[PDB]
Amino acid sequence: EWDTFTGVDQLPSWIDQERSWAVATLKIALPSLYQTLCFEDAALWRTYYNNSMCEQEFPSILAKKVSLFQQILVVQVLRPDRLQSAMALFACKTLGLKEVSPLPLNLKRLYKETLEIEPILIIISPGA
Amino acid sequence: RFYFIGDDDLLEILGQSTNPSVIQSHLKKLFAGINSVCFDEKSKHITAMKSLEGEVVPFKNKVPLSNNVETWLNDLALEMKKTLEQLLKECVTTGRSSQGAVDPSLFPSQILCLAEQIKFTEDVENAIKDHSLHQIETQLVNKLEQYTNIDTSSEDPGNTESGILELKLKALILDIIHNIDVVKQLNQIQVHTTEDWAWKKQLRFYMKSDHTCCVQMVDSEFQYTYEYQGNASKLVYTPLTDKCYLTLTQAMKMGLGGNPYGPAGTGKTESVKALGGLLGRQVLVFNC
Amino acid sequence: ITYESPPGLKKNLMRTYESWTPEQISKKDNTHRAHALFSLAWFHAACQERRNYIPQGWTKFYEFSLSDLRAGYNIIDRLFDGAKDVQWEFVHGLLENAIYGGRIDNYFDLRVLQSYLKQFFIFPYSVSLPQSCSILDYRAVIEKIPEDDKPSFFGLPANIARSSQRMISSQVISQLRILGRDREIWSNELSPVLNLWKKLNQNSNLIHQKVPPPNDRQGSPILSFIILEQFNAIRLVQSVHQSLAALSKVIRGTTLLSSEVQKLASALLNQKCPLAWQSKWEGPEDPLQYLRGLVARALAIQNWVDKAEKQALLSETLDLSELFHPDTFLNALRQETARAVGRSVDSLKFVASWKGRLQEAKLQIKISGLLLEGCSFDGNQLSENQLDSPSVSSVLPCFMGWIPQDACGPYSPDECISLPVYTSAERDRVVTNIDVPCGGNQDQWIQCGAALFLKNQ
Amino acid sequence: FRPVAMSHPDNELIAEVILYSEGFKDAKVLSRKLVAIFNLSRELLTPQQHYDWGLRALKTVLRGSGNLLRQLNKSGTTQNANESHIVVQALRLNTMSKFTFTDCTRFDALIKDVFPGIELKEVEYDELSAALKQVFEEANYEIIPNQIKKALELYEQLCQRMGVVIVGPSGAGKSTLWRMLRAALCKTGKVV
Ligand SMILES: Nc1ncnc2c1ncn2[C@@H]1O[C@H](COP(=O)(O)OP(=O)(O)OP(=O)(O)O)[C@@H](O)[C@H]1O
Ligand SMILES: Nc1ncnc2c1ncn2[C@@H]1O[C@H](COP(=O)(O)OP(=O)(O)O)[C@@H](O)[C@H]1O
Ligand SMILES: [Mg+2]
Repeated sequence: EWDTFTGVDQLPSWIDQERSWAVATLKIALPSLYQTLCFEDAALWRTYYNNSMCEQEFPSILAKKVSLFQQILVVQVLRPDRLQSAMALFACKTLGLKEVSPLPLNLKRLYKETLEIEPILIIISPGA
Repeated sequence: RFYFIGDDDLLEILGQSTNPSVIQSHLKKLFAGINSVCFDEKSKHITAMKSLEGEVVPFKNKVPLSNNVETWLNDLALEMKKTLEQLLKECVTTGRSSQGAVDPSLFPSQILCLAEQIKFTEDVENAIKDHSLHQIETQLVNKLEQYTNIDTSSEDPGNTESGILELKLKALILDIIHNIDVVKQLNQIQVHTTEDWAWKKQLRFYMKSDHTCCVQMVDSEFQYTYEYQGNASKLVYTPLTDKCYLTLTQAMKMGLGGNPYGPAGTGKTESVKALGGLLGRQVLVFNC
Repeated sequence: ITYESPPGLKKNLMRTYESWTPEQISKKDNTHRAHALFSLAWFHAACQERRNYIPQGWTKFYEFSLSDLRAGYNIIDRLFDGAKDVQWEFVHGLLENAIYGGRIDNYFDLRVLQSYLKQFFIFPYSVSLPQSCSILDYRAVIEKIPEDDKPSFFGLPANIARSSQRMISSQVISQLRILGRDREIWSNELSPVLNLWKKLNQNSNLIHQKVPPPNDRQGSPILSFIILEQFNAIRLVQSVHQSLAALSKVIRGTTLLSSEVQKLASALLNQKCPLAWQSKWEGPEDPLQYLRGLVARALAIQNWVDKAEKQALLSETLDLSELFHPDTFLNALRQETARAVGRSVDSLKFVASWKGRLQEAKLQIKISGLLLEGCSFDGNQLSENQLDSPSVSSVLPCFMGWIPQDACGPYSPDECISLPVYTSAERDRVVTNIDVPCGGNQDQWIQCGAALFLKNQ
Repeated sequence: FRPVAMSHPDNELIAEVILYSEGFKDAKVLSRKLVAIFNLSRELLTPQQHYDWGLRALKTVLRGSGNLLRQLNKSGTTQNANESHIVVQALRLNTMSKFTFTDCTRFDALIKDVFPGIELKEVEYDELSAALKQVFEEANYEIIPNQIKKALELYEQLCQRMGVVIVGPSGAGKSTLWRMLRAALCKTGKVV
């Protein structure tokens, strides 16, 4: 799953060629989810293909047959305009973190933590 | 000042503490304004100073030469500053009278331009307080027409003997065109009062009660430090210089430097020297 | 410790308001004053967060400091604790002329800064629920701001996020792909370059094996332009053919190496273009797409000669994709109109239009094929983009000619906006600036950052 | 520090205020003419490596006009067409040096298009050219009019600005130029 995730068709008709080549990739690679998905629905996937904020509009009939990592496989093949929030909520569910962002960087907070055995290396960026 | 003289001339000036040929040969590289000096009838005092074209300004008191060299170079510095200070006061004192003090042989251009700008400033800040006063715009137009007409009285003779300083006129025309454009834009926007920022955007040359100048932009102010420049080429006031002057004066108000930049061949190097000219400092251009 | 900007909107506001101290904000005179401080905070946050989209919200990555923000706080201190009735004008006047415009070189980014400065002295109204001088309410409205950010808060269209998330997702996937893991010249890491060249030029041996005569100025100044164009094109094509024949013989043949062969090989292995090729003509950073564009223009200029030998270059519909230097072509039209009219060349103008043929101009040529982004073009009206708006929109054709000055232009002066006409998506160099009929409310069309590209490919 | 943008200066405002300051009266027309000449010549003529149209070339041509009007009032009288006739020579004292043959002809065709009938006037002086042909006669070279034109051109540039580049390929006569202008000037002029 992870290798075809990182990259290592006359049957669908309502999709673009750009997604159709990845459909062919998914079909040759993993035929199991291809069988479990039933891609010729055109009823629920028509609804999923049209929502905004489509990370949570999953068809709830299949909400117990598809894991969290396989939903992102669905997202990458269908619509790559969602992957950043998709990864974000995947990580937030698996780790329970309320945000993928960190806290800010108050040096008045990180004054009291340090100690004179080791020094403090402040990496800069342009404009810092 | 000796950090820019080499050793080779510095030990000359330390040794040759009375030789006039040494003084006229090496006092030029010390003070950039003075090109040469005169001497009195026994070579014991210095009484005047020159320029590149021969602009001559007398000193208000004689300068005693001696052996200890700093003990008359300090006298040169103080007496030059006091001479320009009293000469500015005398010029502005006659100029704020009703009659014109037009006598351009009697003053260097450094005091003419400054007196005209100070009197312009005080008159316009009377104006916008009182009335919109197109009379002052018409007065500036007629005054500029008068200067351009008198310019044809020296252009036809040209090269004469003991007559120069057509340049004092040409270094005055540009400031008058600047004042023309300022009053015309104040007319186009119809500013109400003085605290309106379209006036305090413009560069102001006030007078202090200690009779010395105080160049003041938006809130930052400086002081005129009486460096004698002599005749030099000034610049046309493009609106890019508005940007440059305001950034550098705010940066000096915050106690920082100033880094103008951009592509090659614009005017950033001479703009700094132009600001130093309009302010009264001395500028020591380097290379790194 | 990495010491950078916060990665989000309300993160940036939280960092800002943590960096403030409350005795600064809590003055006696309260209500109209701290709201301006919040406007400065939102303005600083907005101008920083535009930088995530390049070259859209800014053309370069301009360095904005916290010292700039503290200088602006010094300004608003000396204004409000200055006497009475602070003019909103000179706040943004001094602010553009000293602080934030002192980073800016291009003019259109100055225009964008002017628009934000004019706008923020009112908000996205539903997300903005401001309060009184109570400091922790200023803290709490930041949590009322949502987690995820929207370009509708900024002004960009919605296809921006589509292209951005496609590219950023491919970046992070390749970066996590990294964490998992002379013979190459004798191998085939560079064979598809030569393979694309052999597909471009296998039936155009005249188009890389003919010699035009070196020519001087003829009668009309549009003939000389196209002849020099032809000469430069054939020269660059044959130079490319030599530079590829050498690197072909050192691989699939029997010879040895020079240093310039190593330079070509190093640049093409890193898949950048060599400096010798960019000395002549600026192209795309893809060398493959570079060879594509070059051979396309090589076909084109011969067709341009064939239809311009007969002075029939006025009638036919032509396209500016095929000119290596199109502004020189347009200034050649300037000379022919200034010679045909009987007026000096300095006293003309350049206006194009869409609502019919030019009347007062001397010549009329049909230019189409332009591409537009940041909006959705229609005749007489610019319309805002949508969620499902495609990125590249084609355009209605145009009529271009040269008009004498102080004549009646086809469009009224206060209904149009000037748009740059760049060369490709990189937004590098400006050809001209055509006016497009807006019809009021121009500031939205500023903050979209509308552009116009001469072509692609 | 505190950075300042100084990217683009103006060209019409400076050129009109300078000419109005330097006694010339018709600045508001001719300044725009100068700036349009700069923009067109930079814009359509073939982009060689070594050309320039910066602020320095403009500041040169303005003093080149101020000097000619400084001569032609103390040495004579003033009238109409000479006042717009001067600026063509005061521009071609600089701009002629850079060009090739054909680009100089096309530049002349552009000068005809901005100024309709005020086309040409050549080098005023010849008594130095007699000494120059004398020194060529002395050192057993030949006498080519092109070398004469380039040497008189060099003397013009050396009077005009501070530094001169002499671009040329190998052996094609670019050092004999100053080498003979040395003696040809030194026979009358002071010390070289
Ligand atoms: N008037 C002339 N008639 C004939 N030959 C001449 C004349 N003037 C110069 N030459 C020849 O031209 C040759 C080269 O002269 P010159 O050194 O100026 O060329 P150059 O380009 O400066 O050389 P380099 O390439 O070393 O810089 C000399 O050998 C000289 O004999
Ligand atoms: N505002 C101006 N008015 C008149 N001349 C100017 C002005 N600005 C620049 N110049 C001229 O341009 C030339 C170059 O200016 P400089 O400051 O040296 O620019 P750079 O350092 O980029 O070469 C100078 O000779 C100067 O006289
Ligand atoms: Mg030589």
